[PDB]
Amino acid sequence: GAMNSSNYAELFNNDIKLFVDDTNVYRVTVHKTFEGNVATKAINGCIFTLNPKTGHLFLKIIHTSVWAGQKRLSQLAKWKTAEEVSALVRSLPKEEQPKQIIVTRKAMLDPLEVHMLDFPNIAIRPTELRLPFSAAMSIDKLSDVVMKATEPQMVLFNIYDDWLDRISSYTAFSRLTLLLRALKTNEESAKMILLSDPTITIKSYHLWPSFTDEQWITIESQMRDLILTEYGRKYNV
Amino acid sequence: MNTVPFTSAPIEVTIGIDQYSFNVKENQPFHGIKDIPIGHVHVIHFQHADNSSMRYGYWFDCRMGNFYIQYDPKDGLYKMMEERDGAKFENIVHNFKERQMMVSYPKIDEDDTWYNLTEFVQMDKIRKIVRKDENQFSYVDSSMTTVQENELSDPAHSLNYTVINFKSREAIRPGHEMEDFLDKSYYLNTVMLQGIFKNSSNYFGELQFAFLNAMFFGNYGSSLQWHAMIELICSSATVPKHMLDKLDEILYYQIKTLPEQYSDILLNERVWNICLYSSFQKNSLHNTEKIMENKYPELL
Ligand SMILES: CN1C(=O)c2ccccc2[C@@H]1O
Repeated sequence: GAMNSSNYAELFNNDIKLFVDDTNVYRVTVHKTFEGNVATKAINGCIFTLNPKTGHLFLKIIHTSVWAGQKRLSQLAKWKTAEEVSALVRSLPKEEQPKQIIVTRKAMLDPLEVHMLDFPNIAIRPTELRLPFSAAMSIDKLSDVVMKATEPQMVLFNIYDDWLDRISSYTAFSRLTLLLRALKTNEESAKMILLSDPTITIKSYHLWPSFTDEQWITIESQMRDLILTEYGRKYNV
Repeated sequence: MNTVPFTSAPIEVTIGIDQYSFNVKENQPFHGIKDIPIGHVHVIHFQHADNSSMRYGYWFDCRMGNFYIQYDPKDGLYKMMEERDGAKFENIVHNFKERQMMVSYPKIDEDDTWYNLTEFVQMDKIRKIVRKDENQFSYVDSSMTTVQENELSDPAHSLNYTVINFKSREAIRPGHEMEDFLDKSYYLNTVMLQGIFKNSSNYFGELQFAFLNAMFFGNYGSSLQWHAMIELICSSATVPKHMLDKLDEILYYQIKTLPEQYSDILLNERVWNICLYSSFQKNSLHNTEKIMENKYPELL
């Protein structure tokens, strides 16, 4: 069934599961043509496939050559996402394959279900949550590797850096969603919060600054404040 | 013109014969139906006055034997029986016609409705869907489940319709996932028509039989099958032109005959709007689209 706030701790049990977000797969700029009409120009995208228990991110980079000569790209993008997720699952040893794949957008269900017919024991589930994974492309190192790609490419990251050495998966996922929600709602302010102090460094093999436990408390409070301020602005409340 | 004679009518019942129906009172002098047109299958069906639940009936072809109807007070239903003896049957029917104790199959000469609804339906294919080999006629009722329904419980009482499943390996070639899902022509033409049904007349015969079981018995699994077989054609970009014209005719007469007060449960809103307005064949069903728009614009 669908994933929501009632069954949210299920993400951190010992059944291997992956989130798949396809928001950033097909990305275009919209521009005017010489004749004054409108055209799209694609830029590189990515599939965001995340194990929320371990932090492992399988970032499949979608190079613009994928779209060359193809029609109905928004629809093709969902099928390309499903093809690549299935290819990932097939590449994993059986004991590493997920028991569930949770898609962030319901339109991914039929494409994935069809591509996963060979895996009847992998459940494909939607979610009622409004998860902020679209903001993955506001993480500088992720955006950089996507844009610099000259061909299709899979890049692996731990989206939690080393946090799991000190906190649980539940807490790490809450910290990630907070950071991503903030980046989604006001990227500039969110990045200012994270990036205001250049003497707080990011380790070459990390995505986020090396905050001490107490600095994380400060940062998390600042992100909460940002998100609530934006909320009142949106709804004049 | 053949006869389905009744031994009696001990319980009050509404009797259907194809698209017609008559009320018979408890113990009324009722000895069956005459003048049944030869050359088509037929269905004789029953709704007891005291259980508006369970409609049931018998598919038959008078060319295949001498069928009568006798009430069974143990099982509580009107049963079809074949009279081996052509002359016990003949002298009996002879009597009953003489006493004018038979209703006449009330076909209007100008009226092709029953032919139009049963054009591709053959008894031998019915008997493969409804497996009961010791009889030449086939029993169906409101509650019988389909083989497909049973995969998702008594196998002997099942409707063995051909299983159609759009999210199945049968429907989807490896490496053509998107192609075969969004354009079902492979599934229609190669898997189903060439492979399982052999020809389009057999396909249309099962589609027509499924509709009639849905309409006459409220058989839900039959309605599912009728819609699935329509959707498979409409969701195929490549369909023989002869099948498209025939489908339009087939659906037109089904929609024409459907009881207006049943369209809410017999017609699937999603299938019909997809088929008429979104699918590859949205412009190939002109007669069906016109009768649907003038009769059931609410559903669309
Ligand atoms: C046993 N019976 C038959 O032999 C028969 C044939 C026609 C009408 C009615 C009947 C009758 O009840």
